[PDB]
Amino acid sequence: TITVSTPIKQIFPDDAFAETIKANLKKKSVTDAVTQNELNSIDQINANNSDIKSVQGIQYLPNVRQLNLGGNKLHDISALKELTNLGWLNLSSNKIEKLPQGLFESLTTLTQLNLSNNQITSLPQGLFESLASLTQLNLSNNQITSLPQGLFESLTNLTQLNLSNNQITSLPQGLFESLTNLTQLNLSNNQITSLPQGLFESLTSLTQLNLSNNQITSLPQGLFESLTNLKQLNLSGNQIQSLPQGLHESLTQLT
Repeated sequence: TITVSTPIKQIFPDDAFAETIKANLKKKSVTDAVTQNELNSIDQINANNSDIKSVQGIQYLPNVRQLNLGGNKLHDISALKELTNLGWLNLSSNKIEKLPQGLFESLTTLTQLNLSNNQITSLPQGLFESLASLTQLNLSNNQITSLPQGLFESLTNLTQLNLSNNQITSLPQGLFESLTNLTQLNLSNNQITSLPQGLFESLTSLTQLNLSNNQITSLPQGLFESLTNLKQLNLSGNQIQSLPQGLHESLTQLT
């Protein structure tokens, strides 16, 4: 909340981001002032690949529901904390190394979160506790080595989960227990050596499961039995028992 007309440059000190606001609000210059009513007018920002280093000032935009910030240089995203109306958040390909616990506490309307291709090495347990409405979560292409059991436990509405291209070596047995609506699970290109029986027991809605390019040498009996809506199972790039090409013939071969 500003209470006097204030230059865009001084609310958003980032020159790239100030320019972003300017073009958004149909202004002539970043030195032009803006009203809070004009800041309230912003529902969406599309600023991919614009060399943004800081979104300081974004806190003054209560109505943003869509935020494309992919391919910038963001290190600190603490300013996002009170953007209560956020629906889609793309923070892919930035410089994010860690996420403060409680960052997502107030973002109860968020449905899509893309944090892919950052530098994340770990996620606080309970980071996603309040995201009841999330349908899509992309954590691919980071540096993650492990996922705490409980990390996805509140995400009962999740439909897509991409954890591919990290360095994960194992998976807690109850990790996916809550995701009864999950349709797509990408675990490919990690370092997983084995899968615990029951890991996929709750995922009766799953259509596509990608486990390709890991370190798996065998698979426990009945691992995929509960997956009655499976349409695609990719196990290539591991070293397991010989299988026929095709979903139906591979399935019946391992059953």
